[PDB]
Amino acid sequence: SGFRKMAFPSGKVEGCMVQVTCGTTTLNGLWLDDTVYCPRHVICTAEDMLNPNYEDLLIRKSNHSFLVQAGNVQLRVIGHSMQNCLLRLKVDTSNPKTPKYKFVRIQPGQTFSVLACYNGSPSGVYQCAMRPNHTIKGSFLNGSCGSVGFNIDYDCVSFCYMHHMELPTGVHAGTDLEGKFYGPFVDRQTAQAAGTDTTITLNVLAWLYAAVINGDRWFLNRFTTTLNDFNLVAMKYNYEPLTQDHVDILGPLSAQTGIAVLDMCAALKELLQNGMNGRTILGSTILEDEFTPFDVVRQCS
Amino acid sequence: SGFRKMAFPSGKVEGCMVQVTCGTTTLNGLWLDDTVYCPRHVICTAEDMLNPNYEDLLIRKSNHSFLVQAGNVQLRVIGHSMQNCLLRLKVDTSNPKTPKYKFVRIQPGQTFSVLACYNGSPSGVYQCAMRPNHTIKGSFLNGSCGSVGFNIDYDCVSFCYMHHMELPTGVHAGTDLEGKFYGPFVDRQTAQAAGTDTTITLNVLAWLYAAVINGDRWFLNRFTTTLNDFNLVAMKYNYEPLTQDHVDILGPLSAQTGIAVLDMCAALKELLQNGMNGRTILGSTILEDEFTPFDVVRQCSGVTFQ
Repeated sequence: SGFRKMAFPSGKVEGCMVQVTCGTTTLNGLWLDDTVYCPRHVICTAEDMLNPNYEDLLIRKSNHSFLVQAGNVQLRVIGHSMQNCLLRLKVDTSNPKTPKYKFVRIQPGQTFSVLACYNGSPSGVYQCAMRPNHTIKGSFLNGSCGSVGFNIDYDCVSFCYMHHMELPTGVHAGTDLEGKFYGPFVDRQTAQAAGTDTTITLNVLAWLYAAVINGDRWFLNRFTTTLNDFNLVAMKYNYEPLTQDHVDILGPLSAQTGIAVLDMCAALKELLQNGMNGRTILGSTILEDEFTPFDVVRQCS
Repeated sequence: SGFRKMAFPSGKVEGCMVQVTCGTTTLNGLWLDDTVYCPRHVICTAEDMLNPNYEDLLIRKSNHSFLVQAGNVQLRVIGHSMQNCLLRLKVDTSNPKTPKYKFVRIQPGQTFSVLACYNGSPSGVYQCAMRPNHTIKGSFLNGSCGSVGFNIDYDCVSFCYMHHMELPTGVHAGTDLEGKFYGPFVDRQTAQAAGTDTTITLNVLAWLYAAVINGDRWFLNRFTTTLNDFNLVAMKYNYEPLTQDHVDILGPLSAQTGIAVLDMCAALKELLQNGMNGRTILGSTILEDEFTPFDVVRQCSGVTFQ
């Protein structure tokens, strides 16, 4: 019983974190086998970032200008190359703490854990979701760049995010582990801005099933609705439209609570139009959307 | 930027989690050097927890009856004893992943990270607080017993909680690592229930200071209050009485922001009596109470771990 914003255990990732320094700029790198991955803008100064040319900058660097450090110990860089917005550094020794891993690109609406680091040292872990506009609402002070986001399935770490930038509104932007940005952002100081965000409807519905599972059910009602009718209301409140695929995905939770998906949709429709009237659900006075259906099933069953 | 509730990196604790089994009863244990700690009620298999004389069952149990598992490896139990509500198992191997650690008993209101575990394997990590009524609002399923709560200071792991049980309201009760329960609770089948709880005033104030530190300061006003007048109001909203000791604890955040504690109390008084008017504080619609003053300093000034 109970329900918490829960992160994956971060141990397997902790053992891969390192420090990468170029002149006066230091950030975090990810050390897997004999390769260290970090954001390429490690080779920039605060002034280089106005309009950097990374090809220009990188050619003026040698293996020797990169200072990589695992805790106290320096690692010898014997190769370097760029892969999109990532720098790859080869080191002359392999990380024995390297876990079973893959690099995955996630979709908006999906969640993952972040291991915030500074100077190659793990500081904290938290769970978040990839907003529909491709930003993350993160907790990232300066020097956190290079920190990674991940999921764990069985004994395998799926890396899905590396932190690169903070945007004018205070939200965060980054890449997958191939250096490709989520969203239309770039690694330079531009007036770039995130699109208007939306509420992840599928996740809200999952969260309401979690509430019902934990005994919170005042918001339920006798009505049912059609998908079309629900979408017309949801979209008026800046909620993502719901699809049949998304209804199908809520199936197990529906079965577990014996509340039909379209009945739960009718409940949400009423909450949207009426408000909560000070009341709370699972302790919150607003509808939460950073839990996926699988997250709910995992925690509640 | 951005502000979020964060757990400590759990790696150093993951390396200490094992599986402890007696008969059909399996739960989690904490493996430090050559000792494994787990809830004593693991010997109840699948025995009614009505009125068991743990002493007796324990005197009857053999070393070979405990199945301890660390990964694919079965640890050989070579000794066993009881320490209050905990079982201590001596094994033939000192845990190679033992970090620097200490056992501490925490105060109500204090926060910690919990590594939820099942069958000895870590499944998830979250941050929570010891409620004033001596329970935690955790997230636990069956088989989570033995999961631990902890803080990390530099390179030292301070273990402060081991999970024992769930109460009728869905909240949770457990012990420190000496095996002494938080609250009046016991590890047997009884009519025990959580008492009425309160909002951790010290933490809300710390959180308001965090907001200001982060440039979120709309709720500040130009008035002040006495401690007594603050308590008269706040206690009507089910807040814990604030003491002079709490006021002093907030001192460093008061100094950093230049806002006297009683001045911040007046803003909170105004927030309680008037609501927020749909506005947010640190992106939150409710007054957060699971961040301590030290949590705020740590996250805003610094801070990493070895």
